[PDB]
Amino acid sequence: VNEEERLINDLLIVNKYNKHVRPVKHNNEVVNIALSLTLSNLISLKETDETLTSNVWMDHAWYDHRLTWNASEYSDISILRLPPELVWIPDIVLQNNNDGQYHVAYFCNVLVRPNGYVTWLPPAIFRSSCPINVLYFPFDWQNCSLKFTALNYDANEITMDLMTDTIDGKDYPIEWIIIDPEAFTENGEWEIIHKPAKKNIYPDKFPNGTNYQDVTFYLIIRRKPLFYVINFITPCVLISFLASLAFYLPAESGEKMSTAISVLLAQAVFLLLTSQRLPETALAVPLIGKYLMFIMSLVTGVIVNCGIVLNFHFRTPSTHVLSTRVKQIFLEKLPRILHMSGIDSTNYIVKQIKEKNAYDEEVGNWNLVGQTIDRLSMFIITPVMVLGTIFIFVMGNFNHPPAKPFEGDPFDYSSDHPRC
Amino acid sequence: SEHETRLVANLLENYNKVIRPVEHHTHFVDITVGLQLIQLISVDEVNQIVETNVRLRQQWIDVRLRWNPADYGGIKKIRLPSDDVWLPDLVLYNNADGDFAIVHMTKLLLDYTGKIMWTPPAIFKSYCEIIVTHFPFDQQNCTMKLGIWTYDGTKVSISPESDRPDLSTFMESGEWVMKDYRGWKHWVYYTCCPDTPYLDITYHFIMQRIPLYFVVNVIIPCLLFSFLTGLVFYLPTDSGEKMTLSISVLLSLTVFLLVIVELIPSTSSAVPLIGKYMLFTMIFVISSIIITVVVINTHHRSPSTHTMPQWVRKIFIDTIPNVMFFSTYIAEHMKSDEESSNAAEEWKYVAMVIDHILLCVFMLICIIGTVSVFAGRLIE
Amino acid sequence: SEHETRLVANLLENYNKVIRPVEHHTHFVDITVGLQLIQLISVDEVNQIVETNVRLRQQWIDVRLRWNPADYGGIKKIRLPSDDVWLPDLVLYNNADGDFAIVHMTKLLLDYTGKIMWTPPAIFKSYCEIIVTHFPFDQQNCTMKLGIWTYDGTKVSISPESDRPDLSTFMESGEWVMKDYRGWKHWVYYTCCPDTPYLDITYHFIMQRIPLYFVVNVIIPCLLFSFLTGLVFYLPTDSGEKMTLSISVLLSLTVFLLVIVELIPSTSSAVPLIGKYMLFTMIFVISSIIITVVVINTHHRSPSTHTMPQWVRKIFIDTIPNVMFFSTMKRPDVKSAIEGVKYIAEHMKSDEESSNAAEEWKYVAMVIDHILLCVFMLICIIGTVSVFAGRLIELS
Amino acid sequence: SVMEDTLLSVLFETYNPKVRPAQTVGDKVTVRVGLTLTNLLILNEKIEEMTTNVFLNLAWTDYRLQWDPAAYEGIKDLRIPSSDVWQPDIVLMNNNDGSFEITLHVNVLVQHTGAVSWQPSAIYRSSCTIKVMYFPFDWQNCTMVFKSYTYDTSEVTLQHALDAKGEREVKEIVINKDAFTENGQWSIEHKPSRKNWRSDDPSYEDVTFYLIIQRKPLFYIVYTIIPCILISILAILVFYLPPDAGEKMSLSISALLAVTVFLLLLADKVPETSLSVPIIIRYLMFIMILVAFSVILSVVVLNLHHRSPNTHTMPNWIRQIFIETLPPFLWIQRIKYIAEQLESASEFDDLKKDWQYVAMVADRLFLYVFFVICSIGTFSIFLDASHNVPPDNPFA
Amino acid sequence: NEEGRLIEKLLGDYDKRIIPAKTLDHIIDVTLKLTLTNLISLNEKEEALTTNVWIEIQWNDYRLSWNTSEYEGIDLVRIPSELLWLPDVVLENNVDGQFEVAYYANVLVYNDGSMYWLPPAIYRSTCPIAVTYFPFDWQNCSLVFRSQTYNAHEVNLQLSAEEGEAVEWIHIDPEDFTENGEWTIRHRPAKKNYNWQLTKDDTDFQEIIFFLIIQRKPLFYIINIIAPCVLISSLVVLVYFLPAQAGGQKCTLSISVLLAQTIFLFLIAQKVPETSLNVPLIGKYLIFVMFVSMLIVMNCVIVLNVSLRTPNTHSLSEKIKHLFLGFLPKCVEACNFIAKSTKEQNDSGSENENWVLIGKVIDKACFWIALLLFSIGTLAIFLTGHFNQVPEFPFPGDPRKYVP
Repeated sequence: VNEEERLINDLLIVNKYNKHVRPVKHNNEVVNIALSLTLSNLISLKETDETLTSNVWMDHAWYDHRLTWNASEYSDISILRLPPELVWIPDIVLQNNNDGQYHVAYFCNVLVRPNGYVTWLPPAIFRSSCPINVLYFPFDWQNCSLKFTALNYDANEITMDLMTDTIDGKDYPIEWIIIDPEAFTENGEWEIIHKPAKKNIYPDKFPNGTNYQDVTFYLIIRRKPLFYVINFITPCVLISFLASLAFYLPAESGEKMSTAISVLLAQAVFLLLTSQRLPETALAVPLIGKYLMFIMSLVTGVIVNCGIVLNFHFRTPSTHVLSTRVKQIFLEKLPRILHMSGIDSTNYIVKQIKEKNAYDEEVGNWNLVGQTIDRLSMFIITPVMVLGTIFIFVMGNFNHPPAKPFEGDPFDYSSDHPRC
Repeated sequence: SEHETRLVANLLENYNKVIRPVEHHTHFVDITVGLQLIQLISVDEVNQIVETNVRLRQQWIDVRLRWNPADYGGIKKIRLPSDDVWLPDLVLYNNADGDFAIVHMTKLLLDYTGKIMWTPPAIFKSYCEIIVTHFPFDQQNCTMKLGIWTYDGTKVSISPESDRPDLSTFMESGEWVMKDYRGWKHWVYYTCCPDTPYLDITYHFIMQRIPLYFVVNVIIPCLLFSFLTGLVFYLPTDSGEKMTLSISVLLSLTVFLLVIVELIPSTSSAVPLIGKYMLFTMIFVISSIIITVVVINTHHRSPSTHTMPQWVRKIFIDTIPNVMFFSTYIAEHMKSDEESSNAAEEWKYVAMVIDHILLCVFMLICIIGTVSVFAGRLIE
Repeated sequence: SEHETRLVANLLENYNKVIRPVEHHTHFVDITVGLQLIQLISVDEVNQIVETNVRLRQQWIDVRLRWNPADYGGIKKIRLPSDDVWLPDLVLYNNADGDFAIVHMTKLLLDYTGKIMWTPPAIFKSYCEIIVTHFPFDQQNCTMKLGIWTYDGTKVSISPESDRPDLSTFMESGEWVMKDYRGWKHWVYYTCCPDTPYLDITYHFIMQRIPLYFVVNVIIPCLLFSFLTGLVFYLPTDSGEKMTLSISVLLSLTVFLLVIVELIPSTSSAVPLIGKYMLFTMIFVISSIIITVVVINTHHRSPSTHTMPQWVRKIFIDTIPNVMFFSTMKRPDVKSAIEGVKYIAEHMKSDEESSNAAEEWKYVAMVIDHILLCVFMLICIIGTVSVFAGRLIELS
Repeated sequence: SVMEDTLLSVLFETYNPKVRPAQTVGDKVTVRVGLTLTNLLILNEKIEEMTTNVFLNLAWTDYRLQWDPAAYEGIKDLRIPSSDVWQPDIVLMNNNDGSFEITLHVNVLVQHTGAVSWQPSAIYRSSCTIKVMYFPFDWQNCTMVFKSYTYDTSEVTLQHALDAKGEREVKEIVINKDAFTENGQWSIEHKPSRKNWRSDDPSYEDVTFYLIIQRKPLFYIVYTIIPCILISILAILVFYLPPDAGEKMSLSISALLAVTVFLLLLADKVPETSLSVPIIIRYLMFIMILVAFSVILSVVVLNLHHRSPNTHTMPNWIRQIFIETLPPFLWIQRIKYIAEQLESASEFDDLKKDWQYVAMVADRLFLYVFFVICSIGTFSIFLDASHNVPPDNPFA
Repeated sequence: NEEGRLIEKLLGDYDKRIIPAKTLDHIIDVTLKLTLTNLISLNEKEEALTTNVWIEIQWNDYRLSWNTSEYEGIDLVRIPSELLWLPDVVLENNVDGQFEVAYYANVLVYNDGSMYWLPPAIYRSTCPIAVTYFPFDWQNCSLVFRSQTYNAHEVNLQLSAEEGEAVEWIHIDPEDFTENGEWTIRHRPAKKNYNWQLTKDDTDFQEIIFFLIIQRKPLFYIINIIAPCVLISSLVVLVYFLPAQAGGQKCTLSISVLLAQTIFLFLIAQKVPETSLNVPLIGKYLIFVMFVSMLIVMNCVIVLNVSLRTPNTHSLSEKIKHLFLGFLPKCVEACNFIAKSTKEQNDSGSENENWVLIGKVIDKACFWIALLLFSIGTLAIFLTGHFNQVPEFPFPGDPRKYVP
């Protein structure tokens, strides 16, 4: 018959294998668990909930001296398969997760070698909580970490470790989220860059506690802003540049205010669009948000200036008098500095004609004042708008994650170059 | 039945569901895996997750579950709970937000020769890439990859039931069309262990999107806006409604951009075709408004300050109308007014001529842009 | 406690949780059922589901669990997991999207006389009719129908612990106020079995919605739009901003219609009061636009091509203007040179008379504008009062 | 055979985790309960609940879990699965969700003295009564009430958890310096704890952890306060435009449309509670009323500008006030019958310009009045929002 | 309590994994009877139907029977369903992975062995939406119950019979049933169905289908979208009475009505099914009114261009003027130059008056055409929906009514 049943009965039943007892000869010693993470695919990073949903295969390995046998004795059985419900497993738990999952999703069989070496690769869907650095949205990169801990045993009983591959000759620790180049599908609007892994110890706490050791797998994910550049960015900057042209419209055609105010309405619509796409954090205003505020205040200033120009255009001698200094400075400096381009009835009618002509000439002077202040405001505002938007978006575009995943560590965690 | 009660008592008396159902550990248990797609629940292009209602079909042989039918009153087949026997660890390698393996644990049929046939239902949220380039006239090739998680070749063998997944009971999706569906089996070897093949089966479906919804909800209003933005040029500049018309078309297009961002998938892998067309419409409206501002400023040119260039007068007033077919103290003060009015009228005539030229060119460019963006993929 | 371990082991030695806890099969177990409401989780008017957080209180007597306290060191009460003893299968008869029975299965107190006192928590998503007619000034009567599912009278008798549900520890809803809460016990007989009473207990609450949120968030902007609607008639037609004002207040009303659709529940059982008012405002604005188009058309009515009717003159020149006391209404070449001046004089006279007829049309347009402004303000006030006085008077 | 297996076999030969440890009948088990907040996930004000990642810190003494470590290989402590030992079900009573128990069920730690220590992890969704009066410039006072769901004060005694040094007693939510995620939106101010029994029911000992979280309003500022300020600036500017231009309505009513758009933006964030109006909503309504009054006064100014002698006669009182009183205080201070017709037209135009000057004076007066009103209202609202600071005393 | 020893005797040798069959080739009948309690919601966005149903399943397990004379007259015993064999009747056409019932109530074993299981359940069944008349539509979707494990050679699904006739409906209680408030049940038939392409050895050969013909109450849509949208779109015909005087704001009104229609397009797209087999009736009306609004805007542009022509810009030929004026029955030298200028400006004004008249005639004719087109289109589109009603028979070919 099958020898596996006899081997299982010998290992688990005859030998009184206690599932709840740590697999160690003496209570004083420690059990080393080497674990690794394999990112099957990055499902999503919902910034409105600050939730990173990912699918990861978690690889644990340890030594259970009770699960050992003489291979030659039991018909040369090399590998053995056992459900987790029958053997001791280390409950490595994702401590930081907004959803209360805390565990792998499958609990697949463990593989046991005759020398006691046990490996286990359960898959899991993890919804971890990582804060969103929204400073340079949408040209931003996020730093989301998965923190695994051993909350059932303290560091004096089990010590979590990074798995160490055996490269030609020596063994090198695996300090990265191993990702299959062939069977990995790149996520939309997110690309992984550094993906380091590190085991951390906190000396301020004591070994006889569950807070002493952690294993953290970090993900530095850069957002692809193509969707935002196509939909939110380009139309908004185009509408802004359109508002910048309200000065070129003559005051005679009564749409000077209408275009600017309708551009303001369009920017309000864009503000409504962009509000629904970010978390309500207050670390800093997002790049899109602060650019939107800048351009909205600039459009409001353009509206105020257009109102002032219109007020100056309809000044009349019956209501206002142009002072000598005002018309002097305007009509002398600004066009040059801006390179602009019976018989009693007859007597009465001629007098009225002359008075109307003088009134018309003063109205024309007011119109010229309006035109020249309009051109001055255009030359002051349009360069400001263009330079401001270019500076904002260039500063956003130049935002890249640092070449090294950690601050002072020069190692540049990567599967290409292992250490030790 | 008493016979079936006795039979089931005898079968599972010394049965160990942990042990693989093979007489010798060197041999492998051969499992035939088939899939039937009951319904395609949904496709999520943002997360690239396809939710499908499927039913697996595992057929294998357990030599420990063999009995003589004549010894139990002619019993040929019985139904056992799945948890009471050994089960293969089929796992959807493309899983995303869904259950990796079979979770419902439906009962299974058991012949008197050990031939177990198990047909459990499942909901697969497979993670297949979405090539959103010809959206909504796109075709998604989407796969689901099954295989044994813990065991491998020479321990368990996975073979397809047929070259094609079963689509007999497939409820029509209404939003996608199954162009072609196949299933392949792959052996993969590793240099670390070159005599232990790893077996898997990938079932792939070609889904052609029905574009009527996205057409009627996105493209048609975009067509209306792109047709109307080129219509402001037939409007005379004397009416003060030219800029109001242009900017109101712009505002309507902005609100419809809100609509499309509500509708279309928010993905950054590539620019969707309707996204490209919407950007084209935005550029068209912006250019139309800028040109309208230029035309209005030309119309309101004061001859007292501006002397019309000789080349402008010559080229426009001479060439262009000949190519068209439907367009043409008190005394001294009055003469000056008449001369200024005549020069301003010449300015207005130039504005009208350039307005008609721009109307014609913008109608032509609207036709070309509408044709160019869509006709590339519409040729099928 | 070793005494308590011995007692628990002794009680559950021969105990079948399947079997009803009665001395003889003919008798019935009399569970006294009380319900205490901790908070009102939500009220969804679209699906007509009221989600409440409640705690049940079942008291019954299990004669199989009686023991002598003096025989176990004086133990008077113990705590046992509910999964170890028989429990009555109380089910919410009007459940919707929620659990039909208790699923938490907390521990239960047990006296030495066999009195089980079980107080498990629950979230009840009761299905009760939502009468959305006076929304947001509505009063919803909502019930929860607990019943013993498999058993019946003379087998399992349910009884109400108190005349009213316990609301002592009730948390204030912040959106509803419990006007009156009661619980009734119904016997139902079916003609097939005339001596087999079926028992149930229905707890009903009368909840009065607090309208401050909906009033401020919806009705006030509707009031503003309705008020600004009539204002278009005080704007003179000489300005070209009449139609822009009317259509722009219409656009603002449309955006606020988006807001209203977002806020108020979407249901088709009846037209809510707030929906009636929104439709009234929409029709008011539409009629204002129609009327202002009419007045614009009669403002620009050409004098030459439209002879002034006599009846409109008599009505809108002296009769109506004198009525409005509050307003400010008014109530070779040598001979050619001389001929040319006569020609321009005749031209001026003709233009002056044409302008006089035009301003007659303007005056008629302004008179009807004032009349329509007054009638529009009055109709706005009376419409608001009529739509919102049906309940406010009743709620007094 | 590791002696830990033998120790476990000895401890649980007759151990029953269904009875509380009372060495003598009538003895109360003292349980110390504390909290360790690892991450304050969210405070959803739409449903008025808070989701927090916590570590409950329980410590009691089970006299049955005692052994001599010298009799074994110096096994001072042991790790037992939680389900194999007795445990007081210290649950969160004020949970908005239906879940009472913990989520993780980590192993319990047992010393040879019997001091069982348990640190399970949980994702708790506790109901928090949102004081929505100053939203978003508000400080919320959320609470988490932990107690044994079944054991009353005559069976268990609740205490505060001791520190790492056993000398002192911790009266606060222990926040781990590392492995703690600071919430972006909320800031902790006080995190005390108190055992708060109620007088009416003697057996209601329970431990309550308070969180005084102050909101950082930067998001709501940048998305609603500044746009409303710009709209207010536009509404004030409306009265600087000349009536002849013809864009007073095109500006004011479009500002109203923008206010409606901002209201639509805010419709999805403000809490759905009708106890009071959020200060942000009050500011939005104040701006909307101001824009409506700007529209009304611009309509009045336009009507005054187009008034004509052949349509209106200037009254004595207006001609007095708006000519001889306000301008001082507002810094304005201004061939045969052809001649006869020109003179008559000149007089008519003079009176028309008098009407226009009255309109201009009224426009300037309204400009100043609305500037003052808007500035005062905005300053008062912002002052009230700023003065809302959580008290230094937590009232623990 | 005699129920104690009765239960102990019944379940002493009871195996819940064995289908009860007195002998080989014994098909046990399983009679079903649905009872709708609350039609929760038809979600057209995901084409799901959430319902609450009490499903009565009656069968006959011969193992659980007793001689009632031996015991003290007990003949009806309640046993938890977790301890007994069940027919495993599940809802096959569920959107989510929920097949079994939601409560697992006790079963009422009788003296003869009959069983009367009555589980309440909450089902999200699939419901393909016919969007061709939305929102004036009626949906015809069903609940399909079948044995998940046993086939037609082991069990026999069939509709129950109360008083000698089969109950072929859903049996909605007349008194204790509140209407869904958006949907009204018009027909509720039930029938046993075969596939006829599967052999009766397969479990899917037989099924029991309960249909639910429901009609949506369009009151919410009519009162919040359709009526406001119709009122807004009715304003495009006023544009023909506004003057073409450069201040009448014709194109402003037309284009702003178009903007409002775009806002309503957002509103409808927020709550319209995404099936894409047909375009909804409300979507057809929206497309129609936006196309007629585009035509109105084009017409306004043409009228403004025709009525604002000058002799220097556009020459007025005799043919056009004749057509549009026939088919509408529906110091001495200083003064001389002054007179000449006055005459020439008067002539220019008189010439522009002709173009103004042409614009007026076009305005009136196009007003009549546009009003006719808009009224006919609106009436037809919103009358087709009104006349789309549930067929008077649950099944077209069957003369039966399927009503108790």
